Amino acid sequence: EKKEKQIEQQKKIQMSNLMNQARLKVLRARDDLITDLLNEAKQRLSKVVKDTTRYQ
Amino acid sequence: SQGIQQLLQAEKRAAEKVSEARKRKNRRLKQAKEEAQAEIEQYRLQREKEFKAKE
Repeated sequence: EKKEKQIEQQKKIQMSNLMNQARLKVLRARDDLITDLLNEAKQRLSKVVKDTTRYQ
Repeated sequence: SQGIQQLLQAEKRAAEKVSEARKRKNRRLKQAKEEAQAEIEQYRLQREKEFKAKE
């Protein structure tokens, strides 16, 4: 029963770590998306630098 | 009389048989702790197979 509790605890650790990796994937994706707004804002600013009237 | 002699010999054999039976059955009662191991090891093996199936 102690050995069985240890294996059930290892199963529960694996389930917990799998859910943790899922949450960390979801969060990494949110950051990647906001980072692509930052990248696109850099691109938009680079286009604005070619508008010599507004850029002046 | 030969009748009481023969009767006392049968009565003596009877007393010996029950006294020897007591000693035999007392020795058999001591074996219970040694014979118990055959079931104890089967319970270990049953829990071990169940544990492997849970893994």
